[PDB]
Amino acid sequence: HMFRTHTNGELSLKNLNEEVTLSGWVQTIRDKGFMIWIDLRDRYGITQLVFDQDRSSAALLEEAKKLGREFVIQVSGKVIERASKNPKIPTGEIEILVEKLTILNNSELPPFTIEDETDGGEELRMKYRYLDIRRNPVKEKLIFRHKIAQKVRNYLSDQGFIEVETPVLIKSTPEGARDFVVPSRMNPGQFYALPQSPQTFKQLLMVGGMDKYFQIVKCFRDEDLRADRQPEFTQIDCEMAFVEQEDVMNIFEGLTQNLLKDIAGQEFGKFPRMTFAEAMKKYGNDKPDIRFGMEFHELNDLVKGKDFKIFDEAELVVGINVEGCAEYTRKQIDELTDWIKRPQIGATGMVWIKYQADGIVTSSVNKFYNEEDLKKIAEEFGAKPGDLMLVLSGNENKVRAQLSALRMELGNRLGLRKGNEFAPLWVIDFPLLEWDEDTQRYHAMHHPFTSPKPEDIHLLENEAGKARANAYDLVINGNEIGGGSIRIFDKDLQAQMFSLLGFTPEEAEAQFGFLMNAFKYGAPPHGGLAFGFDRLVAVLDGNEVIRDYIAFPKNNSGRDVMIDAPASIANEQLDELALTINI
Amino acid sequence: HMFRTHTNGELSLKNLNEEVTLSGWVQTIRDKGFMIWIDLRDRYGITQLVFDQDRSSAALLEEAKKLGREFVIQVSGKVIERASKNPKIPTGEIEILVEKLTILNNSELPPFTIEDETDGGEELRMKYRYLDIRRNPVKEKLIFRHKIAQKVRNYLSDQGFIEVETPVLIKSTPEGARDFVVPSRMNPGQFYALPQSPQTFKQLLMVGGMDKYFQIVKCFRDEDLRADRQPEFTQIDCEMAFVEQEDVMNIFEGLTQNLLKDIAGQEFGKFPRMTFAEAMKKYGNDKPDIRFGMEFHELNDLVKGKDFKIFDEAELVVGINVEGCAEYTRKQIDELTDWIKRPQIGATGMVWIKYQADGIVTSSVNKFYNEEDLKKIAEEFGAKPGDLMLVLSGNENKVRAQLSALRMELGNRLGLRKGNEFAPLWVIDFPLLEWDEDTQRYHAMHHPFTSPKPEDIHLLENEAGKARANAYDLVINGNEIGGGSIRIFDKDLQAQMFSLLGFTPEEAEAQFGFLMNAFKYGAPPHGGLAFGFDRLVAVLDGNEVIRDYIAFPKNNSGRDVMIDAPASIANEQLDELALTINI
Repeated sequence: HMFRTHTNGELSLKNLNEEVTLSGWVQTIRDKGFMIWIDLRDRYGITQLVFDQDRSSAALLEEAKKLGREFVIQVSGKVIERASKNPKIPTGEIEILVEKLTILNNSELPPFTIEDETDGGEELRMKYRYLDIRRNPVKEKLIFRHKIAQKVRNYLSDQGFIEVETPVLIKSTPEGARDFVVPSRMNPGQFYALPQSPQTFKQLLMVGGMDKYFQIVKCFRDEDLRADRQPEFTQIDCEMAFVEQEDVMNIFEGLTQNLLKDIAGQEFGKFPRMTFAEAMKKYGNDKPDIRFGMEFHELNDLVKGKDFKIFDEAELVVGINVEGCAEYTRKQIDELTDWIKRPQIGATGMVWIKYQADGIVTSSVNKFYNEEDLKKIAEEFGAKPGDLMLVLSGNENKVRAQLSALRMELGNRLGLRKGNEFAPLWVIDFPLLEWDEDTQRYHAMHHPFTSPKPEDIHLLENEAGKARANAYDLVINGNEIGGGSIRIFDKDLQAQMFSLLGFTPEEAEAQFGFLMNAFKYGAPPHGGLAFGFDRLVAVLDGNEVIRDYIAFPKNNSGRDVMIDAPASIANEQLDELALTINI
Repeated sequence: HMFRTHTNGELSLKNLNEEVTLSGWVQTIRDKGFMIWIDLRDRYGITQLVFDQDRSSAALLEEAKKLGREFVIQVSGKVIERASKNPKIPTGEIEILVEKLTILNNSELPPFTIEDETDGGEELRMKYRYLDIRRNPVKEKLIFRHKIAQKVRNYLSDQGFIEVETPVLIKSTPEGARDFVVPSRMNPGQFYALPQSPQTFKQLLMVGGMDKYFQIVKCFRDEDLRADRQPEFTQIDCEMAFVEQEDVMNIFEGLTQNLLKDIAGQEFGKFPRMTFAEAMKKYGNDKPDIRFGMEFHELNDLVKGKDFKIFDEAELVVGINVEGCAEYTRKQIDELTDWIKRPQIGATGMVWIKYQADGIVTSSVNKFYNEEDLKKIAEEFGAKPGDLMLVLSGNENKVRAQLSALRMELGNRLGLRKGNEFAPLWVIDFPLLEWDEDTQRYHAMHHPFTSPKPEDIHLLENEAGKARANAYDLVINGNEIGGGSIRIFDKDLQAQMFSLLGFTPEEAEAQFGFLMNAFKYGAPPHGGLAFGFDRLVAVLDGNEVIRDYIAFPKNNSGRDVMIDAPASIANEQLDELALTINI
């Protein structure tokens, strides 16, 4: 039994009068008098079937009246022309005059409708995730994810990259984020860990002469699952030898351009680059969405010394110009003030300045600033009549994050963040170290093997606080897509970095000795980059929730609600592993 | 700055007189005082460097004399034409007259030679696997594995298969092969399992309408690791909807034809097919190597009834004709008799029949068989003067396995098994069930959801043991490459199969209820196939050892001797997992 001659999305008027066989799911049933119409579905599309006993038989209609939603059926019949074509679907010119029907599975009704806009809540859909996947918004995301993975692997293979599978059962490390562990039966009392990333092995592959490595690979981290955080997640992990920062960025810029061009139909030019300091100062974060304005303007010199204690005592006074919103009401302003006072944000208050359409600049602090003072502030913003400036103050890092949250929240609300617009950029020149004045300590901002920029190595002897890292982050639309760094290959530079970081030679060997010992047999210069694959696909699809790009995700407690994992195992398994559960 | 303008394998006479910069590992040093020659290596090849004393500073030559094997260096110099060309390597027309030298890493000597024929033993090489990977016999296998993976994904994607990542943290089941398990911190006393295969989820993807799914995917099994048995291993896992057995076979035959043509350079025709019964009878196994002869000939009628008790009492007398070996000496025959008497094989003895060069057939049992008796046996084999027939006897299944081992061993010894020769075939028509008298139930030989061939359904009522399965195995050169089966979608047939297998309804629900219940929402017909990827790559490369196609393998006890995993974890980790080691 051939089950089908065609898919349910490929027939058209060119197939008029052909005899065909189709199989699929009953998407919709329509009854008019004695005739029955059915939308037959598979992955490829919908084909309409018509049951008309006058042109078939009374027995066929008897069986067709038994059909329900999501029945799996097979039909044979003749392609005929519809009276009026449905222009919205590829097969909309034709319909199948059914002659034969076989019910393959008399399905129960689905617990929620199999439709783009379904009546099922999220928890019910995850319980029945295998039926959720039938729906176009989920099926299409899995297909799109597949297309990106193939494009990534073909592009990087063409560049000379070799895909290398690295082990999943590796060695557990005490420090850092929690490992998932795997008890060993053959080695009782001992464990493997699941990998946080291929970091150890990808560096060993550079020592091993592989030159250009990549892997699309699952990673595992047993951390708090907050927003869009899965215990297992997918990365594009890459490592290259004999490269400068510029080489790593150009290669992966080319890949990202390749993906964007295919997805958007537009070539993208050279990606803009910002230093860490520029991004923090202008946007209040190190992964900026540069598709819209509301850039930061610091106001200290214009506002201090005028008896407004809040601005006088703050380390930084900084604001944004919200264009066209000078007519915002008191309720709207208070709503924004309440929103930034939420503990999630932590702001203490907000100052507002209206550049009215009649040209008068007024504020919530007119007792301290006259019209000319306010006008100079509007001039600092380049604001125009009709604009609304919002001003926060506080500690430098704290208030930049608060203002950044407010900027992004306003960007969403005002419709300035569009899923079809893409602004990629690199953030570079992160500080290598961060100094604490009280304790006279440096703390590492990156992995201890991260190289200082070559031109900053001379700074390490006496001015280490001014050294930049040879590191780079790729950002799209305010989402961090990936990043990495150039690594140290000079044994003396590495020891000097460990000393600056507060490690004795013996402490450094205790935590990092395996790789350092391997490097002595001929590590080359090398650097790398890893993408968040889940996030990259979501962003390329104009989305910022990664959940539905994962076929079988977990909930916030790490549980698969569809198969009920994790769960208890048998006593004989525990015994054979030499484990007792603390009770 | 820049480490290289070119790789160490791409320069040639076309680059004559260009200034170039190269980096890599010092493969070989030849120092004759007035001139030093260095073979510089990277993944792409070797380029010869010349340090010419009379044309160089004294400092450059002094630095060249500091170089040792596997130093990482960078040089700049001029492409010049070799006086004595090396036709065997791509850069063999040229050499670099070095102007500048930088030691990037003054590597320690490797613990074994970085050469095709190395002086390192296997355990030392695995301890330093990252240095073993530098050698061409290992590097080339990893590159080859990457090439096969790419071809597989491109071929199946073009056929319409969608790659879907399935979870690694899944639910452990008490039955089946032993799971590796993962304790959950967030859900104390509960565990995940690592997947033996994507079995459950690939069926759910058919219920979910994905139609054609595949994955090159890691699998995990905590069973005895004998020879070439890794605790984690890679599969090509595939599943399709609305297919017949023939559909699944044609798709993956096409994939295999594509791979064979690309690697071996010859187009292959339709693959031969044997039933399980035919393979067992002709070759003594269900994964036969058909590239050479020595096919089995059963001899019961020709040997019984001549008062030779051993053959009289034997269930099966069967032999092979070893062409051209009639001059084997008594020591050689005794060696073969001893070899099959080893515990691995378990044979009790061996009879030989020589078709001598003078035309007389003689044997080791002339007391019972005359010249006419021996001649009838030679005719059954189609043996000719110069041939040696070897005959075993015993229980049907045990002696076929013994004779198959002898056949394969002789095939290797005689040079009949060539790595460059490929004979793929399918083995089909396996028995669906096997009867167990001890438990008074049938045993499934494949997945319990495997469907009987349609034409065998009538046998289930009374002769269930004669039913053939809708199942198929792909074999190449005596290696099982993969297999699968068509699944049941009729729940009443499924319930009948559970009864034959000895399950009460309540027991079948306890063990298979999750998929049974999911199928009620519209499982379609579906079938699948999984290949052993490690084995497929090895076989395509003419090898039968899979170890060196795995970048970082484990030893026979499941431990990675390079990083020394598994190992004990911290008491703080055990405590937060509520686990105690049984002392």
